[PDB]
Amino acid sequence: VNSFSGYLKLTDNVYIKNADIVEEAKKVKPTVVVNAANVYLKHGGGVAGALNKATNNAMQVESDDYIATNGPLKVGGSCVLSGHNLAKHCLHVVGPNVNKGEDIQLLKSAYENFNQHEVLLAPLLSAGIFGADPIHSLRVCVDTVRTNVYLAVFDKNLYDKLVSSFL
Ligand SMILES: CC[C@@H](O)[C@H]1CCCN1c1ncnc2[nH]ccc12
Ligand SMILES: [Cl-]
Repeated sequence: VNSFSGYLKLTDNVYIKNADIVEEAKKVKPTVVVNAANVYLKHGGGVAGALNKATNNAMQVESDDYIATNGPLKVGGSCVLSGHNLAKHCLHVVGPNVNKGEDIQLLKSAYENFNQHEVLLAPLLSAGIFGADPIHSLRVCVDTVRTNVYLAVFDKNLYDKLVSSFL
């Protein structure tokens, strides 16, 4: 039993809700929140900008030190950093950016990072400004993640479309 509330069940392990991930994180304070990061951990907009803003820029300060030490992440890769005031940990995951020509096949690699954590609050990856189709991203999520994932979908119209077309 966990404290996530109001989710629709898609499969044994995947749950979905029309919600702002920032609000879900503040309310639930989960063990792991997933950020839809870029390789530079520059949290400018979308999920990352909103999460970082909610930490009063502490996420960005921590991230800049991470990059100065370790260099950029790989597309498809991840790192575990603090969740600040939103969660115990933040799993920063880089999906491919199709508007940059990056291989959409790397989206499966991105979701594989979720399997290192028993339970996560997450967005779909590679959608938003990363350019990919959210319907495809959900299929990859369901077919890749085996741990318990609670998906927060910001746009109500998209949520309704994802849950009406789900196979
Ligand atoms: C389908 C993927 C989409 O849901 C992602 C990509 C764009 C923004 N978005 C968000 N998701 C959840 N919570 C959010 N809070 C602020 C933004 C946001
Ligand atoms: Cl985004």
